[PDB]
Amino acid sequence: EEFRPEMLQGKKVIVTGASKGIGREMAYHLAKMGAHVVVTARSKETLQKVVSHCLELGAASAHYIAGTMEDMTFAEQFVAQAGKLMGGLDMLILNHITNTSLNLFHDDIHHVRKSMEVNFLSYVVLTVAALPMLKQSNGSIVVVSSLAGKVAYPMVAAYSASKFALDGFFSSIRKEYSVSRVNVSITLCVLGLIDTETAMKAVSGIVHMQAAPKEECALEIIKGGALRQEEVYYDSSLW
Amino acid sequence: EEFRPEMLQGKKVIVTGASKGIGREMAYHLAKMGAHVVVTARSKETLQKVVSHCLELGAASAHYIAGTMEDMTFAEQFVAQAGKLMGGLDMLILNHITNTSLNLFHDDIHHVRKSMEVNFLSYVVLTVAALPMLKQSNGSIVVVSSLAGKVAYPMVAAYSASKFALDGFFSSIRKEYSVSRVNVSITLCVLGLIDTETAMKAVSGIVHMQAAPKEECALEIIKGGALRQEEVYYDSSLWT
Ligand SMILES: NC(=O)c1ccc[n+]([C@@H]2O[C@H](COP(=O)([O-])OP(=O)(O)OC[C@H]3O[C@@H](n4cnc5c(N)ncnc54)[C@H](OP(=O)(O)O)[C@@H]3O)[C@@H](O)[C@H]2O)c1
Ligand SMILES: NC(=O)c1ccc[n+]([C@@H]2O[C@H](COP(=O)([O-])OP(=O)(O)OC[C@H]3O[C@@H](n4cnc5c(N)ncnc54)[C@H](OP(=O)(O)O)[C@@H]3O)[C@@H](O)[C@H]2O)c1
Ligand SMILES: C1CCc2nnc([C@]34C[C@H]5C[C@H](C[C@H](C5)C3)C4)n2CC1
Ligand SMILES: C1CCc2nnc([C@]34C[C@H]5C[C@H](C[C@H](C5)C3)C4)n2CC1
Repeated sequence: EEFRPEMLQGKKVIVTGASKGIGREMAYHLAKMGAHVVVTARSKETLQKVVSHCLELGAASAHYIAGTMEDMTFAEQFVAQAGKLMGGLDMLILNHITNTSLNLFHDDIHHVRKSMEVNFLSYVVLTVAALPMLKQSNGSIVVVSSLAGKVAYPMVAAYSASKFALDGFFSSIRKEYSVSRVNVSITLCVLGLIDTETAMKAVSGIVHMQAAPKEECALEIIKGGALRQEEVYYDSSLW
Repeated sequence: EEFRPEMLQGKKVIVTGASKGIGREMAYHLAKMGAHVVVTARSKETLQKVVSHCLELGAASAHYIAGTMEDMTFAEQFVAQAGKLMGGLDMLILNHITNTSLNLFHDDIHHVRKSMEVNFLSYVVLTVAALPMLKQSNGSIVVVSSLAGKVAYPMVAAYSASKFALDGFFSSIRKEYSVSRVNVSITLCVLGLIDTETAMKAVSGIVHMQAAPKEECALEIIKGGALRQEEVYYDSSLWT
C-alpha cells in the first residue's frame, strides 16, 4: 500500500509538542491535508499563531489547548477536551519532550526524573486517555522517538533513558493489542538529527551528523502512521 | 582469561534486593568468596537471617540495612551508611525490583510510575551516591536486567519499560565514563527466566520457558562484575 495525501483528509488528529520544531511541521502538514487538528504545548502565545496558520493552510478544524505535560492531570484532561472539540480521535501523535542539552551526567537526578515524566510517563497517560476514542476509530498512536532511543550515546544519558522506555513500553503494548482485540496501531519513529532550531543550537559545535529537514521529517512521521507502519526511520541514509 | 573466587576476596560489596531470590544467592556467593557484604531490602527479619548465614559462610563483614527503594532519600542515605560499615565500596550490585506479575496493561499508570521509580530511578540515585567511593576504588557497578530489557514481551509492559531505561541510561553513562577519566565499570545483566520463588509462581502455567538455576545465575552475575564485563547473558542456551 502506497501513501496518498488523502488518507489524512478529514481525520481527527492530536499533535503534542506542536508549538515548534517537528511538532509544528506535522501540524502544518496535517492542515495542508485538510485534517482536524488540536495542537498542545505550553506556549499559549505560539500555539495560537500555529492554529491560525493551520486554518490558512486548509485545516478542517484547528484548535489549541495549552498546558504542561509535567502535570499528568493536564495530559489526561487535555485528551478529553481535544476529543470533545473534534468529536472523536483518529490519530494521537506523541511528540513533545522536555528540554535537554548535551552534558556529561554527574548527579542531575532532577533532570533524569523530569525527563522520564515528560518524555515517557505522560505518553502513557495520554495513551490511556486516548485509547477508548482510538478504539472506536481503529485509529493510530504515533510515538516520536530518537536514534538515541535505540543506541546509547554519551552526554544524553537521562534523555536516552526516557526514549528507551517508550520502546519497551509501546513495543509490548503493541503485542498485547495483538492478542487482545485492540485495532489501534503504534508507529515508533526513530529519527536521526533533524534540523530544528532547538536541536541545532544544542549540538552546535559538538558533533555533526548532517541533520535532515524538519519539513520532510514531519511528513515522514505522518506518512508512517497513516500506513499503520510498525516503526519509521528518517534518513537512515545518513547513518 | 578466567574468574577466580578470590577476586571478590576482601572486596566491599553492596547487594540490593538481597532478602531473597537471586539477590540472596549473590550475598551467599560473596561470603563464600570471603568479601565484605552489606545487604539491603525491606524485610528486617529476613535480612537478619541472611547476614547470619553470610558470617557462617565466611564473609569478612556481612551487615544489613533495611528499607524500601521507593523512598529516594533512603537509597541516598543507604549508600552513606553502607560505606561507613565497610570503609569504602568496591562493587554496587543493583538487583531489587518492585513486585511485578504477568498482566495485560489496561490503565495502571500507578504501576508504570512505581516501576520506573523502583526499578529505574533508585538505581540512578544509588549510582550517584556510590560514585565517589567507587571512583576511589576503581570499582564496579552491576545492573541486573532482563531479557525483557532487550526485547518487548506482552504482559510485562510497565516492567519492560523500566528495564529498557536501565540499558539506555547505564549504556550512555558507560560511554560517558569512557571519555571522562572515570574507571568505574558498568555491567548489565540480561537474565532469562530464573527459577526463583516469586518468578516461578508469577509465570506458572502461563509462560513455558526453560527456567534456569538461581545459584548459577547469581554467580554468573558476580563473575561478570569481577571481570568488568560490559554485559552478561544468563543461559542464552534456553532461548532461540
Ligand atoms: N530534533 C532532532 O534532531 C530529533 C532527533 C531525534 C528525535 N527527536 C524527537 O523529535 C521530537 C521533537 O523534536 P524537536 O526538534 O521538535 O524539539 P523542539 O523543537 O524543542 O519542540 C519541543 C516541543 O515540546 C514541547 N515541550 C517542551 N516542554 C514541554 C512541556 N513541559 N510540556 C508540554 N510541551 C513541552 C515544546 O512546547 P513549549 O516550549 O511551548 O512547552 C515544544 O513545542 C521529540 O520527541 C524528539 O525526541 C528529535
Ligand atoms: N527472576 C527472574 O526470572 C528474572 C529474570 C530476568 C531478570 N531478573 C532480575 O533479577 C533481579 C531479582 O530477581 P528475583 O527473581 O530474585 O526477585 P525476588 O526473588 O522476588 O527478590 C526480590 C527482592 O527485591 C526486594 N524488593 C522488593 N520490593 C522492594 C522494595 N520496594 N524496596 C527494596 N527492595 C524490594 C525483595 O526484598 P523485600 O521483599 O524484603 O522488600 C526481595 O529481597 C531482579 O532485579 C530482576 O529484574 C529476574
Ligand atoms: C536536541 C535533543 C533532541 C534529540 N533527539 N535525538 C538527538 C540526537 C542526539 C545525538 C546526535 C543526533 C543523533 C542521535 C544522537 C540523536 C541527534 N537529539 C539532539 C538534539
Ligand atoms: C516475573 C518477574 C521477573 C522476570 N523478569 N523477566 C522475566 C521474563 C518474563 C518472560 C518469560 C521469561 C523471559 C522474558 C519474558 C523475561 C522471564 N521475568 C519473569 C516474570
